[PDB]
Amino acid sequence: KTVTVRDLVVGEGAPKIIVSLMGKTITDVKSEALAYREADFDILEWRVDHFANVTTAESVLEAAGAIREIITDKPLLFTFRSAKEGGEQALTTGQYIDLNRAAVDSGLVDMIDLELFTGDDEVKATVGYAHQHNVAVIMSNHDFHKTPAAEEIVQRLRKMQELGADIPKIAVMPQTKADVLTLLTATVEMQERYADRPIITMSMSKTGVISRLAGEVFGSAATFGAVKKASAPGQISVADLRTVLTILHQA
Amino acid sequence: MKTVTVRDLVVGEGAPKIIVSLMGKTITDVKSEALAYREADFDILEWRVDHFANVTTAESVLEAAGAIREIITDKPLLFTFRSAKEGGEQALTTGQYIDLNRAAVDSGLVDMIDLELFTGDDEVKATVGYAHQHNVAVIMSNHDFHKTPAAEEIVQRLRKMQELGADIPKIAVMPQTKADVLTLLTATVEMQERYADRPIITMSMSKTGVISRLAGEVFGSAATFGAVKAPGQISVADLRTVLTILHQA
Ligand code: NI
Ligand code: NI
Ligand code: NI
Ligand code: NI
Ligand code: NI
Ligand code: NI
Repeated sequence: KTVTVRDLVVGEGAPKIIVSLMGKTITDVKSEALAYREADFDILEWRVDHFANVTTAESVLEAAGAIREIITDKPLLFTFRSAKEGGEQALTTGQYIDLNRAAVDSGLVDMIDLELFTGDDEVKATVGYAHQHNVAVIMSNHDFHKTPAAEEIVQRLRKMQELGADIPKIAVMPQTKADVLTLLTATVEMQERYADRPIITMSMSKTGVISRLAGEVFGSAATFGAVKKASAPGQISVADLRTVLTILHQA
Repeated sequence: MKTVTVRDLVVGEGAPKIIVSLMGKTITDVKSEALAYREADFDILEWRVDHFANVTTAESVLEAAGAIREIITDKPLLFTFRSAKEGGEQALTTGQYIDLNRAAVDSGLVDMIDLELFTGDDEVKATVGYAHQHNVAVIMSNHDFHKTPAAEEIVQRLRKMQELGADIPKIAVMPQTKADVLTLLTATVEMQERYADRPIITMSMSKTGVISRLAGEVFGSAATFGAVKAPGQISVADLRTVLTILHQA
């Protein structure tokens, strides 16, 4: 099974490239979007935790609108990354869900990211609200200190599917080289045992960069590129990423 | 830990090095291929002597070596007779194999010879000694074209290659599952972490195994293989491009 957002088909062919916009102010968001317009990527993620007036609903709504007017032909992924999971700032559970609910309502986003450990009830209800409006859900988990056991990585991805994720997503930190292989093993076992939709997996940092290139073989449907600055350690430039993915796709 | 220098090429340092394989049945074929490989971006030229027609006729093999040398003057040359049992075109007795390799050593035209791990300990060890006496380096190899042994066994083979005096142990295996590719990488990592005191080269074959040709800098493989122009085999140019991207990440 594949996932179609805007006109992009996730789940077939080469891995798709996601890039993240980080803007403090609306002026920053518009300027970064103008700089991104021509870059070669497939999905634009707006990292809303980097945005100053996240707690002000009209500011957020305006920002999304400015992005949508500059980048008109790419699916837009709305993502508030909690400090819990390596983000720039914390919000109460209630604020977090309401922010995502407001993003769904806006009619300006194609996807929203929901963290798996947010809470089962809330996540289930927010998934429901998103689908109610044809908004897809990337469900996510990040472990910035370590790489859990392969089996644990697999059960979290399986749990995302049960919660109704259109695309499960997991990012883990390697402490050793073997940790990178653990992440790839888990991706393969997930694909073999439970996957019925695209999934996205990655090992972070310089040591896991290989994981950001082999998804076509091991099973990850997308990968994060950098336009100038990485949104998580290990991202390489968008141009180099497309070059490598194409080469491997045709290998 | 050691690096291994062949001419001006330092193996075991920085980005993995690129090896290309030249195949020719006659001296005319050899010259044609050498000419075509001349301006391509690779590091070590491996001559698959097993493709050459009458290997028991020493002078012909030697005249072909000379030709490759005259056309490709800067790159290190690796002399490789890949035996029948490991994917090679033709049979030689152990004695013939050893004599061939010593002739290549004696010629002064080659920088390195390939000796198979499974050739026979006594024979291999003396020939390793003979190559070294002549400043010729040794890549000790095992190629399994149909399956991927268990990690413990891949590691055991690599350890033995070191025990036998290889300058550079080399193993190449065929995955039947994606897991097998990860097994080869796991073996590479355990060998680096725990027993390796010299450069090692490892590779999983086919399209599924491609990561293994790209990730040598992170996981521990000192060199990789590409085409001047086969599933999972990429061009020298594309391979240099990706290795550079990974190295500068
Ligand atoms: Ni295609
Ligand atoms: Ni509505
Ligand atoms: Ni360098
Ligand atoms: Ni002598
Ligand atoms: Ni066999
Ligand atoms: Ni080989």
